[PDB]
Amino acid sequence: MRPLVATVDLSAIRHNYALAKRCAPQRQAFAVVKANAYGHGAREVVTALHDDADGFAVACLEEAAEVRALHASARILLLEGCFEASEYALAGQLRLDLVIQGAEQGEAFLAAGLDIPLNVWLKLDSGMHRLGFDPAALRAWHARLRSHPGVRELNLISHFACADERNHPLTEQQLESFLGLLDLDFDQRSLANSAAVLTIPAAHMDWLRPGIMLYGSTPLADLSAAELGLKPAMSLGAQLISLREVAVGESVGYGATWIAERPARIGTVSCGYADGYPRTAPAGTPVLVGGRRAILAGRVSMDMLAVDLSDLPEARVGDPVELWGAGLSVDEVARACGTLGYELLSKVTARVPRRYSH
Amino acid sequence: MRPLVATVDLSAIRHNYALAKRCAPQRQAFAVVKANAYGHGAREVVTALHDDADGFAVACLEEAAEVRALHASARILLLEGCFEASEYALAGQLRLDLVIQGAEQGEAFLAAGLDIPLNVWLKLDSGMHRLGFDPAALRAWHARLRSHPGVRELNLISHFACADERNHPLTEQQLESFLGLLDLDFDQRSLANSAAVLTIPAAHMDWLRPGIMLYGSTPLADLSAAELGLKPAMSLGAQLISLREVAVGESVGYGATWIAERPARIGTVSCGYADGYPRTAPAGTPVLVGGRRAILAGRVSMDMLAVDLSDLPEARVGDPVELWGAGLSVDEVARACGTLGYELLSKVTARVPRRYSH
Ligand SMILES: NCCCC[C@@H](N)C(=O)O
Ligand SMILES: NCCCC[C@@H](N)C(=O)O
Repeated sequence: MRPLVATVDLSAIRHNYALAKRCAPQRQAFAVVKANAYGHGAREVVTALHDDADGFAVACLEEAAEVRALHASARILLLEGCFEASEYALAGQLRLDLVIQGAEQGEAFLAAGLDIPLNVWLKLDSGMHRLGFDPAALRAWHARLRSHPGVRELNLISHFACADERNHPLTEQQLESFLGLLDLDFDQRSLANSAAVLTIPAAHMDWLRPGIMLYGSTPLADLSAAELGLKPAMSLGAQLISLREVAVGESVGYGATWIAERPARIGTVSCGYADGYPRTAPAGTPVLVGGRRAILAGRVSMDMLAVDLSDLPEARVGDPVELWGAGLSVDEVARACGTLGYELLSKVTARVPRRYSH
Repeated sequence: MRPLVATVDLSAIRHNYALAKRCAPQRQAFAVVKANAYGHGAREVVTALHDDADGFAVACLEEAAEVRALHASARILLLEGCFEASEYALAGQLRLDLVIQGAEQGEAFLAAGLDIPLNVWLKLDSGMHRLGFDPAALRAWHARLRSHPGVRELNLISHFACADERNHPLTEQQLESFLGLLDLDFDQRSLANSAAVLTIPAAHMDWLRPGIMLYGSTPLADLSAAELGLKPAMSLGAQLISLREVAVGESVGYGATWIAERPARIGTVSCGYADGYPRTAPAGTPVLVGGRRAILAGRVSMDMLAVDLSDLPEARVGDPVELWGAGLSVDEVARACGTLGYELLSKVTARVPRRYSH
């Protein structure tokens, strides 16, 4: 088989979830498992956290349906709520926690006429300015929904825009904006993402919403996952499929963007952008070969990648290549590529086989 | 359901394939369908090109097995050959065309001792400098393999590094390298990718290898798919799921990257980087709202994207959003994102449903 495997350490995820829990020991935490549990496998992640998780949060009904099929009783939150009229009936049947974040969505809920009472989370836009109500509108919808027969729990949710930064003004502003609604009778309040879980105890409220940290990728711009005690879940391992000698002045890969200055050893790796790796990953991007540090040379192809092995003379065809995992953080690779671990993990494509360990 | 669908026009692929064949009508053409037919769905693309295609080219044995399952007799080329010794027996069962690029791989084929002779394509490294033999080694391997009992067809293959550019020096070097071997007895010669199929008739040889052009994305740096008469295969459509008023000095999305300079109208779209969209898509990346041109505002998140709707007063929640397709070229969007159509197309993730048009 093509030597490229994503290994998922499930005990790391449980460890990381327990760690998030320890940040607010008397409180509750959603396991955010949207986008196929951030590329790790929603079915397997929900199974590993079946008893551990206070609840689950997802991006859509398709994902919610998948979680419910696996956990018959657990709390499942639709982070974006329902997208259309026909979803409400199914949401009722699967006993989902709903989000109302706009007027259209709120009017759709009212028009649905569901018999079964559900928990409804009203979304405050506290500065992100994408989804959510402004305070006046949320107050209006709190009034219309508090004593509604189909509402079991009326709750409050909002999201930080810059919680990853150690001291961005908007963070404190959002927190104070969230507290501007302390007067309204809410059954639950939720504010904290991974970054907030770890660094803003005042925002913990009732339900934490850790996503990225569960997978051993840092939510913070200034602290690494290793510094935070998070264990990496995904190991994307490949192999050296080719070794070449490249003479001075000769180029490597598309566009002839990499030119040898000295007699060079160039290794080809069984990983490309069709696997999820960034196409535009620059020269100098780290990679591990036989557990040793090396760097990218030349453009990343659809199915192949190239590395400079001029300083690794013992490296041979067949040697294991770690793109990211326990030895090289997905965050380090991501940053060198001008992006975040979020993206690298999310986009590991279907063609990449998944293994699961403990 | 979540309002995000990748609509694939299969008859556009048939059209683009016939256009590739018309570049060299007396010659044959491989339909390059690797990486799930560049995200378009290998099963459906191969079915559409079941009789049209002279043969198929893929990146690995797994992909080849899928193709053989659908077409019992078609020529299937493994572009990178077999990755390990144990693959050869299966490659033999599936009656695949093999590639030999390196000494290790060549030795593995020799050692395999297969039951049936197979077509063998020897790969010349003509300047790409990742895969393939130097001219001397290829001549040596030709001498070994020309009357070897396990070889049915002995062929020559190489691949351009800069055929996307108008007249790059390396393109001539690569062509001269290839031609310098044509004193040797070869059954088939293959050199031309999409770029070369359209612009380098001297590279046409016996078998063309069009990939990207099949899907209506330009392979060339300075001509567009429309100018080349290529019909776009994939249409990625979403919807406005939210619409907001944003005051001057207020920010949008993570990191507060986008700050409103006039009273702004801002819409949220049901597409994000976990769907395959580039996370780092900058401000000014084009989008269509109700068929009308508009630009991105704020960081792309995992499941959501934001657009500036200030100059489209009639835009409403529920309106269709074209991320790319027949209205807006995947090539234009990719150029704005500092990458190519290849990446955007082939990274559309499993959770984006594919619909096929008729
Ligand atoms: N980037 C262009 C797509 C073709 C890349 C080709 N060298 C491969 O990895 O299969
Ligand atoms: N980039 C962080 C991912 C979370 C973003 C969240 N707003 C969403 O799109 O669901």
